[PDB]
Amino acid sequence: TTLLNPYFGEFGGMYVPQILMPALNQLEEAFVSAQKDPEFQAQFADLLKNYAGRPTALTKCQNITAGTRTTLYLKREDLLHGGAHKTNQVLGQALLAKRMGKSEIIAETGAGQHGVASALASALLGLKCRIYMGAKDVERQSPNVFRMRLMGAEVIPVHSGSATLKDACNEALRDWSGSYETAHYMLGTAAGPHPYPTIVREFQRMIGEETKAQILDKEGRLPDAVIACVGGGSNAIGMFADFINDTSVGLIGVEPGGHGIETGEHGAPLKHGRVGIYFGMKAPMMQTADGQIEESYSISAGLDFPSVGPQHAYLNSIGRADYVSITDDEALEAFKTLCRHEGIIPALESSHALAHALKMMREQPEKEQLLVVNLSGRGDKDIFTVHDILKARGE
Amino acid sequence: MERYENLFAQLNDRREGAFVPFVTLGDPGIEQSLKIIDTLIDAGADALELGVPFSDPLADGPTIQNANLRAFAAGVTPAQCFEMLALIREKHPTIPIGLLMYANLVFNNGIDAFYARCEQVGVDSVLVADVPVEESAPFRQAALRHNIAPIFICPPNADDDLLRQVASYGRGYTYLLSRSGVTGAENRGAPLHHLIEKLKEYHAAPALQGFGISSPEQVSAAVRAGAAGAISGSAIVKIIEKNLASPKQMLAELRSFVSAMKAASRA
Ligand SMILES: O=P(O)(O)OCCNS(=O)(=O)c1ccc(OC(F)(F)F)cc1
Ligand SMILES: *Cc1c(COP(=O)(O)O)cnc(C)c1O
Ligand SMILES: [Cl-]
Ligand SMILES: [Cl-]
Ligand SMILES: [Cl-]
Ligand SMILES: [Cl-]
Ligand SMILES: [Cl-]
Ligand SMILES: [Cl-]
Ligand SMILES: [Cl-]
Ligand SMILES: [Cl-]
Ligand SMILES: [Cs+]
Ligand SMILES: [Cs+]
Ligand SMILES: [Cs+]
Ligand SMILES: [Cs+]
Ligand SMILES: [Cs+]
Ligand SMILES: [Cs+]
Repeated sequence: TTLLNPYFGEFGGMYVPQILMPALNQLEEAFVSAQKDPEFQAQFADLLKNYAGRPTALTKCQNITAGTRTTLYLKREDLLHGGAHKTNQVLGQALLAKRMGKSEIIAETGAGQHGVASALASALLGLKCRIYMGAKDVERQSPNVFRMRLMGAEVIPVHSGSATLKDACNEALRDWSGSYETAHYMLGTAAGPHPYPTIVREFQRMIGEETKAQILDKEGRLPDAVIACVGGGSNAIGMFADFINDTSVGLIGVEPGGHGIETGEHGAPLKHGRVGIYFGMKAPMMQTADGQIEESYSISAGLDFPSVGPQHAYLNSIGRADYVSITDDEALEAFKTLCRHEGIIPALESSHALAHALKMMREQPEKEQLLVVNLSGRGDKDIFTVHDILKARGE
Repeated sequence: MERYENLFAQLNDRREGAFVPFVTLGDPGIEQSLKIIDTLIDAGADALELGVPFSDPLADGPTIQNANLRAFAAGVTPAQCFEMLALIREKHPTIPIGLLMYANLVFNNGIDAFYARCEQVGVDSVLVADVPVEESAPFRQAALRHNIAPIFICPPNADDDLLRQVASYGRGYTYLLSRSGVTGAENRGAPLHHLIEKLKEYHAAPALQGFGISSPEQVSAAVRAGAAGAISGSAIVKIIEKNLASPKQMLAELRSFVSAMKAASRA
């Protein structure tokens, strides 16, 4: 029995060991209560405004679109405290943990942004934070690991399975399966067992709500389409949510195409994977023919969650949202383009969304279109990656 | 078939508990795993719980995480596991064989087809570790269509509604969890006689206590509390891990251990 529907069509559910069901029911009840609680909402809004810096800018990018009939705005989640949209929902979940009387936080991280976001929220709000991270990710994300430690978090390498994000996801759930009475599991995307896909959407939906108000103010209408990259789905669902009922507004999710869909080295489960059951949910995922979970490949480490949130799979199934892919090379060009023509260094994750918008413009340059790209983060973290690619290809 | 029903009736006639080891199929390779399993049986195992190697065993502690990894290192696939299971059943006609699965391996090629393959090879039960009662319907329905017992987990904190659900839905045995957390011999768990009594009142499948069982005294205690028997996994797998370099010594130590554990179950 649950208060809310755990499914989006056929997708979603609560595929956890029986021992964890009371933790999910507790979290759901606490969420439902918090959403009706004006004091909770006020506290959340206060942190978002005065600590994280909301509302974020909506920037019109004129240089990039000059000579076409595309008008392109970027929603500047890159300007949020921490440098990515992840900060919004970790503040909300930290408040839910406190509402439930918990003083400890568990989190998984891959590339490290969720770990950092969890560590910062936990530092601010007096929670003891422990973060699981695949050992291969630990080795390759020394900056983010150091940030987490500076913020007082315990970072625990995970050596099991593939020693990457999915293995950290497992380890977090193993811990919670014994510690849920005192610890909250601060899941990092709009995926996993109910109620997480719902909670994360609701704690990211200010992106789309702001975008809608900002576009109406500047343009006097709704956008033709809003475009967002899709790793696990949090930034995209946060942009999309407030527009779902605006049937004229296109919702475009961009999965990583890696070296190319046809190579198999990609991270695009929604369009090119197979539905399975893993990480507490029924959803498209990257898996072998016999059902072992595989890795999502992208130049962008932040787009390596090997599945996708169930609400995206549902919105695709009914044709409300459309999902596309962008390759490493396309993302890299978009990254370079934004730096050179707008003076904004985008995260390589976000660069996938921008690349698709640039394609929409370039393919049909005399099509009138008002587009918003969710610029989910800044790309300072990516400059070494990009430097290394440009040098290796001899640019 | 009725392999668990027959086993528990026979054990009852002897005022005897069941001892049930867990191992990972194909750990540390197919041939040695087959010999391990024959040893467990010869040494006194009443039933088996057998794991299919899975990439993401999120209810398992490090001991069994490592067992899965060793089987993967040996190239073990679900298909090869089903080959193993057919051969185990062809050697041993009455011993109940239960699988420990994760949901993706069951759903992968279709839930019905998975349980049909279990029936074909002579498996008696399936426990899907990441499927709670709330999600169980297609799994338990397919199990029963194929004469497979769906095994439900009873947490040590189960309320009356859950006990009634597990009692009604389950067959074969009811898995009585010792404690919260994940598999492992390090953490000893369960104070379960209250649940045991309620499950009996609700005509549940007989209870087997599992998680943290690593010593004879715990087997004795489980039966004394009214359970039909006990499951031990990590303690068995630790003997495999410790003795990888000497397959002969591995089998000798497995035999000794299982003999002692089974002795604890006797009246
Ligand atoms: O002796 P231990 O502590 O290793 O326990 C061994 C148990 N092996 S098993 O196949 O029964 C088993 C039973 C249930 C499990 O998870 C679940 F409860 F969530 F379903 C996992 C393994
Ligand atoms: C984490 C991250 C993503 C991908 O995660 P989603 O849950 O899909 O949003 C995208 N962009 C940035 C900058 C990120 O930090
Ligand atoms: Cl509901
Ligand atoms: Cl459903
Ligand atoms: Cl105006
Ligand atoms: Cl449109
Ligand atoms: Cl540099
Ligand atoms: Cl049976
Ligand atoms: Cl037999
Ligand atoms: Cl199969
Ligand atoms: Cs601002
Ligand atoms: Cs323009
Ligand atoms: Cs994805
Ligand atoms: Cs399927
Ligand atoms: Cs029953
Ligand atoms: Cs005894």
